[PDB]
Amino acid sequence: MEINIGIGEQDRAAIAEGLSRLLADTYTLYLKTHNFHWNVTGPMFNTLHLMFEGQYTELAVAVDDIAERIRALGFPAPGTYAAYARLSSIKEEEGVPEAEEMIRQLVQGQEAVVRTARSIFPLLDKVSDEPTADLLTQRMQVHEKTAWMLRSLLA
Amino acid sequence: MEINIGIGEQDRAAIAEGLSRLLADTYTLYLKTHNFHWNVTGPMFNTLHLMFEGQYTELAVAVDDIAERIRALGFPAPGTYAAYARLSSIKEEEGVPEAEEMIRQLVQGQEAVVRTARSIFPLLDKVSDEPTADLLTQRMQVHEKTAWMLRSLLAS
Amino acid sequence: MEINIGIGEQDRAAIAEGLSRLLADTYTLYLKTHNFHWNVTGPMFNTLHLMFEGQYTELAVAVDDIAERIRALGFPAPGTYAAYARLSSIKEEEGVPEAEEMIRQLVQGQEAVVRTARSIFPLLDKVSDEPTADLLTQRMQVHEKTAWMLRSLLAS
Amino acid sequence: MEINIGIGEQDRAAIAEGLSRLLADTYTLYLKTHNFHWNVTGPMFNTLHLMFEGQYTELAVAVDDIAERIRALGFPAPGTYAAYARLSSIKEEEGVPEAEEMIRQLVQGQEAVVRTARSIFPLLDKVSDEPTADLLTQRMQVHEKTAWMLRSLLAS
Amino acid sequence: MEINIGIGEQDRAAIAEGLSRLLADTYTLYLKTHNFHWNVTGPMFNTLHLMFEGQYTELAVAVDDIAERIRALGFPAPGTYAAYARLSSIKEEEGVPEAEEMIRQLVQGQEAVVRTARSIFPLLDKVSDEPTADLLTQRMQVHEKTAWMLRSLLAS
Amino acid sequence: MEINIGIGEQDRAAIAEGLSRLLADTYTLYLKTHNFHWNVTGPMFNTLHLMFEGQYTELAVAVDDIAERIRALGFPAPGTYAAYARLSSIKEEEGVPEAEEMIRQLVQGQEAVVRTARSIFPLLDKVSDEPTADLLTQRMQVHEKTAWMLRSLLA
Amino acid sequence: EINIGIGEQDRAAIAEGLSRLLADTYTLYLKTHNFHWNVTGPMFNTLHLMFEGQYTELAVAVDDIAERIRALGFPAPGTYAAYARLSSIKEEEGVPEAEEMIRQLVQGQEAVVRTARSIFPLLDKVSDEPTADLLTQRMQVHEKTAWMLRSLLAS
Amino acid sequence: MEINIGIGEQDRAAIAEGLSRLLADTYTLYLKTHNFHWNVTGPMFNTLHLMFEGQYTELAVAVDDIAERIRALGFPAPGTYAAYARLSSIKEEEGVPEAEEMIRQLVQGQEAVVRTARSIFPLLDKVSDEPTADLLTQRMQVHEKTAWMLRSLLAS
Amino acid sequence: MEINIGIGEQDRAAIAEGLSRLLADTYTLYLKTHNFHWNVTGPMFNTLHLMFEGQYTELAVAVDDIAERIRALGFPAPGTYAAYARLSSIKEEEGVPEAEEMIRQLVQGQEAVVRTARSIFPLLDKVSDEPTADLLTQRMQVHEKTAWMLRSLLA
Amino acid sequence: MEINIGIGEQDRAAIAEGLSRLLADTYTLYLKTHNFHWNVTGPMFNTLHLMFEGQYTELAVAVDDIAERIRALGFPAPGTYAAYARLSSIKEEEGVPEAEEMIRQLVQGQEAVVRTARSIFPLLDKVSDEPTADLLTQRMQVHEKTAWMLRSLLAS
Amino acid sequence: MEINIGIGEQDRAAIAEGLSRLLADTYTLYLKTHNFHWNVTGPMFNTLHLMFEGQYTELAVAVDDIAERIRALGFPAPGTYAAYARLSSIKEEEGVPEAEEMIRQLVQGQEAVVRTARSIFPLLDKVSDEPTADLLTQRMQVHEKTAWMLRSLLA
Amino acid sequence: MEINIGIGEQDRAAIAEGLSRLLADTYTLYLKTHNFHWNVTGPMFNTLHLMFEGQYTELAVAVDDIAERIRALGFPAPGTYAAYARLSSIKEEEGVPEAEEMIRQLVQGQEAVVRTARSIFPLLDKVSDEPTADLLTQRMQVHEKTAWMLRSLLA
Ligand SMILES: [Cl-]
Ligand SMILES: [Cl-]
Ligand SMILES: [Cl-]
Ligand SMILES: [Cl-]
Ligand SMILES: [Cl-]
Ligand SMILES: [Cl-]
Ligand SMILES: [Cl-]
Ligand SMILES: [Cl-]
Ligand SMILES: [Cl-]
Ligand SMILES: [Cl-]
Ligand SMILES: [Cl-]
Ligand SMILES: [Cl-]
Ligand SMILES: [Cl-]
Ligand SMILES: [Cl-]
Ligand SMILES: [Cl-]
Ligand SMILES: [Cl-]
Ligand SMILES: [Cl-]
Ligand SMILES: [Cl-]
Ligand SMILES: [Cl-]
Ligand SMILES: [Cl-]
Ligand SMILES: [Cl-]
Ligand SMILES: [Cl-]
Ligand SMILES: [Cl-]
Ligand SMILES: [Cl-]
Ligand code: NA
Ligand code: NA
Ligand code: NA
Ligand code: NA
Ligand code: NA
Ligand code: NA
Ligand code: NA
Ligand code: NA
Ligand code: NA
Ligand code: NA
Ligand code: NA
Ligand code: NA
Repeated sequence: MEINIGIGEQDRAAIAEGLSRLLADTYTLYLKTHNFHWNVTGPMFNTLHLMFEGQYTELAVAVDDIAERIRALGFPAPGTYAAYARLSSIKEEEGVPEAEEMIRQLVQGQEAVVRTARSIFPLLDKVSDEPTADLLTQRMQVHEKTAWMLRSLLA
Repeated sequence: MEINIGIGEQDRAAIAEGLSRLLADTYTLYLKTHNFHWNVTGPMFNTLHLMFEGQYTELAVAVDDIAERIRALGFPAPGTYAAYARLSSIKEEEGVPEAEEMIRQLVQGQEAVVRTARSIFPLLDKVSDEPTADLLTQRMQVHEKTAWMLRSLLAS
Repeated sequence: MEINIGIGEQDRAAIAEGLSRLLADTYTLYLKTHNFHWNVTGPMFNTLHLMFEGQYTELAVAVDDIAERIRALGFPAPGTYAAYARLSSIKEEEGVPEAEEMIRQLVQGQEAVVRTARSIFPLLDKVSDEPTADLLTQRMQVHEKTAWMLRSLLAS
Repeated sequence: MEINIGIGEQDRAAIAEGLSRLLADTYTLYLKTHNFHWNVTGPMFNTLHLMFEGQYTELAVAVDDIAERIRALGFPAPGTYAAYARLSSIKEEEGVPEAEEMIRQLVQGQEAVVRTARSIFPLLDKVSDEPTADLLTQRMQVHEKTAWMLRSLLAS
Repeated sequence: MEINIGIGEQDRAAIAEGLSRLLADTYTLYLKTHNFHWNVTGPMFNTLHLMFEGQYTELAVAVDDIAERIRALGFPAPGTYAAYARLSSIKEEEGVPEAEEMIRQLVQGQEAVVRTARSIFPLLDKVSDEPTADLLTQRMQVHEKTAWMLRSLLAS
Repeated sequence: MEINIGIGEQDRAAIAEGLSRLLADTYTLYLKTHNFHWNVTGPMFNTLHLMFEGQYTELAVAVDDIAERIRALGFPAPGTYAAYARLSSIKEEEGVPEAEEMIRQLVQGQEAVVRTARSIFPLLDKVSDEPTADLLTQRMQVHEKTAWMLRSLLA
Repeated sequence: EINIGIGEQDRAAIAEGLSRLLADTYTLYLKTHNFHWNVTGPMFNTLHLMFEGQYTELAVAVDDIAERIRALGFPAPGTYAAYARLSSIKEEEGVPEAEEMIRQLVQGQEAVVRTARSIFPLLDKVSDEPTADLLTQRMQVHEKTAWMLRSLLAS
Repeated sequence: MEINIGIGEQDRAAIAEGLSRLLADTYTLYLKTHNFHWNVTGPMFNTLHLMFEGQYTELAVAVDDIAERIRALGFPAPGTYAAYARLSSIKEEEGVPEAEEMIRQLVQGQEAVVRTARSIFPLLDKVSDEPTADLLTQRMQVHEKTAWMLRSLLAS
Repeated sequence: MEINIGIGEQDRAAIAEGLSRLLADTYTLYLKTHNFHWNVTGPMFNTLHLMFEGQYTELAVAVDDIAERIRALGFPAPGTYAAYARLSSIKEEEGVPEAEEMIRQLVQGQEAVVRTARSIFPLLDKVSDEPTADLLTQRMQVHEKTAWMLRSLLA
Repeated sequence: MEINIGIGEQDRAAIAEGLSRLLADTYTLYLKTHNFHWNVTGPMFNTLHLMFEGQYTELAVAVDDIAERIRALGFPAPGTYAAYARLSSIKEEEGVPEAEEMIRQLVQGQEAVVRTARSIFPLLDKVSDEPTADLLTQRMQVHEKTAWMLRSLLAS
Repeated sequence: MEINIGIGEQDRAAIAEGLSRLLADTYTLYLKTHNFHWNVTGPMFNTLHLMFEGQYTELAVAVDDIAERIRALGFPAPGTYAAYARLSSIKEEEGVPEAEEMIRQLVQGQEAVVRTARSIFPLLDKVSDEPTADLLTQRMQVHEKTAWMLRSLLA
Repeated sequence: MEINIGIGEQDRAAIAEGLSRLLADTYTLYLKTHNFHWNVTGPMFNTLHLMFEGQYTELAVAVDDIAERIRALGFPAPGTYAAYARLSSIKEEEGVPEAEEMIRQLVQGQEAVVRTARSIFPLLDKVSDEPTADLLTQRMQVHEKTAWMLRSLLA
């Protein structure tokens, strides 16, 4: 069936490509947060183990919300290691950092997702895509709140 | 008491007029979806009976949310067959279509509500009615998601 | 597939027609109650907004129970503005009455549905349809209880 | 202690005999539905696995309700394979039919329980056993609704 | 506001008189059960303290259902010691019986409520009061089930 | 088995007699509140129907708490119309008052239960029965709160 | 095709064993349900409740066993004729005294355990850890239930 | 650690200052509503005690949402009587007004918070802070809805 | 309608004045705890954010309980910034202390409320106001428990 | 930090010593009740297994409440077999008594805890420790209720 | 601190290596299942969208359970695209297959995880690591149940 | 009534003896963990007060499960201070250690329970007691996970 939602196909394609980067960054942050949840040690173990659990649980919902918007626009949602590695701007961490460096990297990760979200708003400038704008806004809100909670631990 | 929310009376009346159309389209889609929930048959009965139930349950809440926004603007919320027949832009189905045609009509219905919402946005941008703009945005999100799920069923 | 539930097709058709009137009245009362929920004002706002919400929430379940009995008898459940306007005996209200008149109209609405339910029992005279009789009975119970609560508000 | 509930002992015995047949048929349909839940295959697996689960869960409660009514009347509730094989009127399926034949058999099973309940009503009318009549009415309501949902799957 | 539910005033008064007897019986059995819950002793303490709690909790709801039906018919619901002592057919117990005698009295109490309910049906048939008949039927179901559970405790 | 809880039998009997009056008053107020819940009419119907429901639901628990304290002291809990009518100081209402008179009577009923509870403390002053004193105090707290809510409606 | 490391002949033999376990469990389920309805005497309330807990558990157990048969690629039996043929539970067509009901339910638990024990040799030279775990869980439940039941028969 | 969220420090500080105003107005409305909840009397006591409770419960959560956005921007959230008395535009009520005047003051309070929120959008437009704009919009929605419910109570 | 709860009007006014001070101290501590919840930083952020949330949630219930007792006694409950600043003995904190100083101040706050509660018991000496005494006792219990939890962090 | 709760250190130490005896008695009764829950047999198994579970579940909460009051007073809470064996006045039971003797011992245990609690009030007379007095009162209330339920099982 | 759980360090390292492969396969199947959930179309959309959601939700918990057993053994849990792509034996799908091919690939994926689990059991039997053996048993149970449900759709 | 669950009386007695040691160790760890929950202080108070609460709550359930398995085998479950002191291999702490020493003792306590469990498997293999072996395996899983979380705090 045709897709008749007030956005041309070329614009929908461009928006889906932007949201694909957002999905890749969100998913990459999801796994890094999960990773640090398992692997953190030291006197902050209990508090960070729990904090990182709350974060990755939220990000698992977020990846669905972003993927579903891509589908609503009429495009497949990427979902493989190869696709996400190509699309993601998150810095990979292959070892086990000290707890304070884990915190720092997760702050940087929140800010990287915000930066990707901000990069999509220009694609919406000439277009009427209020739902996508709202999704970007909700993601920025969560990541900016999470950045505050994380960087507070480093004070 | 006067209404002092940063939107003048003429503009609030115009927003209420638009939301009355959105309310009527949402209600018409609600009743059509409820109808199809009762009346669908064929091998997809269990999946569509359930899917249409989720949809009309969500739409019943949306009807309340739209009507309450009209009230917050200072105007009566329409709520009769006669009013909704005039205000709506969705054709009702008077018979019992095959399941695939029911699906197609509900795709078109989602898009008709999005189209009505789209007709109201320029007014909201002009007068800066941020809460109504957010309401319309949420409706567009829901309807565009539901259109994806429905049309997916028609793919080969 | 054949329907073999101890009621012949001609009787099932007649009972389904009667229940179609009950469905239309119940749905029309549902929307009127929803309408008054949004639109009531005055010192009784909070209590009537809440009371009417309880009522239309219940009526939304009731319309399913009625429509599903029609389907069990082997007939399509009506569900459009045109079909309900034709079948309904509820008096339409296109304006915004005072709170006390909203209450009076909803009492009349309860009693109108009861009258419609009572009108169906003769169709069951010569047939064995205990489930339909029970459905009518349950609706009469709910509407008679609601009528007491509503009219109590109009006493001194 | 004496049982003084307005029905004499011989009539209570007769009602308990009838309910024993209804219990056996309900239990036979319960086990058949549970069987088909485990064993159904094909593209309708997910939806029929779930649909049949809802049905056998409901029937498990019904068997308790029927057995407890026999106890209230002063008689033991039958509860063995031998008793249910004798008292039932539903043929069990010993193999694994295709999904559409499973559905067809469950339609016929609902109608079989209705037919057994129908066989008991003249006695209940004669001795005015209101609680048992209401129990049979609820069972007919459930089975007739379930028959609609099942046979709908066999339509085009 | 008038009551127009298909039953004339003198007939509604007659139904309310019957239900006032049923309410008084039910409330008196409620307090007796509550009393025995507090006061039972012996090796059956835990089981009877719990069983009686379940019963009086249910009866507290039932007294509401009965009182509300009286109100729906247009009459005040009795609710004093003097009114219930006058209307009730339950035997008063001013002491603390042995556990087995408490059980026996509670069996008789269930049957007293059933007997009152059974006396009301002919009037309901005459004037076609279907909701009240269903109320009576549901109470008979609960009380006849409870009588079975209670008297079972007295067997060998 | 003997009762050895630090209170002699004659004192326990006297305390149980006082609590029997409290139980009778509480139960009589319970039924009056239930009665007015069914029978109230007028423009306050919805609010008073609900308010009175909350009150009699609470009173149903209270009668259990009082009866169980009587049992813990080693005495039977009264539980019949004749016993409560004999013991109760609540004024009986055989008709259907107007809503404002229902409210007034329920205020008086709360205050009557408080008066009965207060009448028991002198007995405890001699004996040291801390759990009974606490029960009386809880009942006074509830009834004094409820009296405020009720009389506010009449302001 | 089914490639879970077992091979169809062993899957068939294990499924036959689990078919006996299913029949015994289902037959005990119905017998427990029967005794729940039909028990009388001073133990009525406690046995009515105890037997309800047991048959509620067994209703879940029959699903767990049937699903394992399906995972092994065989149909789950489910008729009176099939269960009469497969089951080793002693049938009871009357209404025993409460103490004899308890005794028969003890014997029923032990019969299910005996059937479960008979299946473990079918898992020699097979890698079927999930079936072994299922048998183990059923033995745990029935051995616990047997203790609770036989405790009622002690002096 | 640096804050790199696409908004420079000077603009974050200015937005946080605006949100500090909103927090103070929300908290002052919270305390006023809580106060009126305790102190309201008259025949509307039950309805207003409950309505004001729902409002202050909601506002207790709202102050968290606003305070947390201030923290996300990198600034401390004000939280003392001195700070809120200074920052707020809402005149507190030091006495116990009649119920109608409590309602009127709470309507005015909703509109004062809305006015404060509307005062912040100009800053956000120039700098692009979408999350803060969404927070403002959500608060405006709640307060405009609440203003409708409150002022409805004052109608004739 | 008159208030007849066994306490004369002059005594009720005196008790209500005492409770007004308790309300003001409890509310001031409520807002200080809420403040520190938002504003705390450092490695204890997660645990103190949560701990302070539990505390202010409890104090919000407590201010209702205290205010409602004032209303039950027949007097208006105070509820403005000016009324509470006038009545409160809590030391105000206009800045953002280090986490350890936040903890110390919250210990002091618990002890200040206890002090205010203790100051009211003499009024209840000549007068029998058992519900108010119980309310004071419950507040002291809660605040003394909270003080232990807080000061343990500084050990 | 200093402890400034209006009780001097020497008095807090004496109160903590009394509460340590209460904690030891409560914990010893907790384990004895848990023991009897596992080990009871006979026709009362189901009712006593359950009753003792309710009791030990409550006692597990109480040991926390008592221990936390010791900590609030500024002293360590004892928590070892040696510490409790030294402090406890409960009679130890190393075997498996008959069910009636288990009940009797648990009655004696409730009364022993009450005796210990009562022994502490003299300390609180000279001092002002209202929270500790309330804790003692709540424990006495629970143990006196439980003693009634237990000894009722031993009545004729 | 020493790890003294009855398994020597070299053996724990070898078990962790095997569990790292199992984690990688489970995570790859998790993402593939999540992918197919978003991207499936055709008349089976509703049923497969829901079924695949149930599966990936379960796998998300399983990933946690496997990773935390690795931690309990004293080794870091791998958690990056590069690590999983190196360790995983699952075939990734970079396109959008038809619904029946998605089902077939998910059947293969269940059987692939079972193969990996089966390859680890000999080490666990040699070492007597009973908790890890139970974990692998539960994974085999779930994947074998899931394989039945999936392949039933293709009959 | 006889016990016929496929294990002879002397072998059941031997299993019950092993489980009696396991029960005693689990109960001793339960009380030590409960003690440390009450008594821990210092900057880790919030995280350890909570962590130790979760642990003792879980252990309270574990003692029931172990005790009930002894009963299912036909033997009394030990349940006194004297029995547990005799049977237990955990040394109790009579004082109030620093938080880090509390953590270390609780790690050693987890490993002590595991050590007792491991000693019992040869008997269970010999007589084929599968339910007891699963119980031991579940306890080892919990204790090995808990040891990891505890010792991580010391890194
Ligand atoms: Cl995101
Ligand atoms: Cl990054
Ligand atoms: Cl919409
Ligand atoms: Cl359309
Ligand atoms: Cl009408
Ligand atoms: Cl209706
Ligand atoms: Cl049936
Ligand atoms: Cl059939
Ligand atoms: Cl009744
Ligand atoms: Cl009687
Ligand atoms: Cl009271
Ligand atoms: Cl009075
Ligand atoms: Cl089994
Ligand atoms: Cl057997
Ligand atoms: Cl204002
Ligand atoms: Cl706000
Ligand atoms: Cl306080
Ligand atoms: Cl301070
Ligand atoms: Cl205690
Ligand atoms: Cl003792
Ligand atoms: Cl896995
Ligand atoms: Cl694969
Ligand atoms: Cl353990
Ligand atoms: Cl150790
Ligand atoms: Na999804
Ligand atoms: Na609404
Ligand atoms: Na429906
Ligand atoms: Na039952
Ligand atoms: Na009621
Ligand atoms: Na009770
Ligand atoms: Na199943
Ligand atoms: Na917060
Ligand atoms: Na309040
Ligand atoms: Na604790
Ligand atoms: Na985890
Ligand atoms: Na237990």
